[PDB]
Amino acid sequence: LLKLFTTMELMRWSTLVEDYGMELRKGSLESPATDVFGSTEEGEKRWKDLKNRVVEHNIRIMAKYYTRITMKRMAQLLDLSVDESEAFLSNLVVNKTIFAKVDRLAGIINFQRPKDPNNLLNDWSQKLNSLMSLVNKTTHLIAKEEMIHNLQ
Amino acid sequence: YQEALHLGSQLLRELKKMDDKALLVEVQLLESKTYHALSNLPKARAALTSARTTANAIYCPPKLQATLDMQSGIIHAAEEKDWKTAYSYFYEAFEGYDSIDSPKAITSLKYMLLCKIMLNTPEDVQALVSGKLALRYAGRQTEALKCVAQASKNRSLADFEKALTDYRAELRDDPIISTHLAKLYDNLLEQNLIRVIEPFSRVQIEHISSLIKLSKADVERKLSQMILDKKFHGILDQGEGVLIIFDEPPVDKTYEAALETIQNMSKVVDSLYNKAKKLT
Repeated sequence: LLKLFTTMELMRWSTLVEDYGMELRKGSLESPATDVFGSTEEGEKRWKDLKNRVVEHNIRIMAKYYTRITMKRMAQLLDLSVDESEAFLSNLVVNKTIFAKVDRLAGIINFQRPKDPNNLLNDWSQKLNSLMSLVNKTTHLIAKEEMIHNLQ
Repeated sequence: YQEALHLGSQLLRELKKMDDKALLVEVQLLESKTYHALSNLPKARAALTSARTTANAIYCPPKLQATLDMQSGIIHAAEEKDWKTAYSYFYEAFEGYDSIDSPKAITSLKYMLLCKIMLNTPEDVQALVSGKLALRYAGRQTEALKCVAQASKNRSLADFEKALTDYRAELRDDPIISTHLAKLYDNLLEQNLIRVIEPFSRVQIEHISSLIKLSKADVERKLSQMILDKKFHGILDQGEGVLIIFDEPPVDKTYEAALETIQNMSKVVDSLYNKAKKLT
């Protein structure tokens, strides 16, 4: 639950494979795992769509960060085929992926670098940075100027 | 159809005064049929209104009454204004053609499933082909409609082309509504194109044309036609296949500025006319 709370680090599910196996083995708590897997297809949908749900949710978390993870290399570190990643993109087209940028030659995707209207984006960022430096610079300047008065 | 409509109209100019106005229903019905054949909606609405004000007091057998409602539904279905009223006209027309003629009934229910399949609802099509009432009038005609409804509920394109390919030997005698069928084909094509291209800013033409497994000729021509129609921002490419989307938000600047320049040119020229008049 702590790993699924926030800041989901890119880790291998193989460490969780034995965790789910012993989750089916131990009976002191969370015993009805065989009842979760009672149906022959419902449990397969919950497992496949569960690993799909986390392998897409981590994409939804890293989508906020503009670090350009270069998912072409991430597919190599995760040891999976690119076809099911294209199917994951087929889940993104309904998951509101309209704010993205792809490339024809390479396979690197871009979740940032828009047309960048200078009247809205650069204006907003320059407002927060410049004004934040103005009032923030105004606070500690006279605040420190009042803090140095106690030495007299 | 020109000399028949003109000679028939001039015949109406001298037959509206003659007694037994019930005979005018046939030549006005054929008048609406040839106005639809010539693709003229306003005059078909005026002459159709004449057929309504003529058949309001005249109560000829329903052989001509139901054809007025069917042709009215075709006229309203030509512009695609409202499918509910047109569906009501085809419903009353089907009530008029009930149990009187097998081809007229199968084309009446064919027109019902047509005007009702144009609004993208196959559930009522299945409800009409599953009932025992309309089951006895089923045949080779309703199979193509079941394939169109199946391709509509499945959101498939190559299956719709298969319906237009295998059944073209009952789609060869298809009426003028073939343009509307091509409008539905181009409508689902527009939905798929704005479905897969929209998330792809720049992607391969074969990587996006593989899922649809169709050639780039017709798709490229329709796309280029839609960019030439200026409905969205985009441009095609042949040598490299690069897709670029861009827009120019500040439109109200160059228009107002150009209007100020053009309007002020007349001011300066008029000033030169006043000075040129007062000096020489």
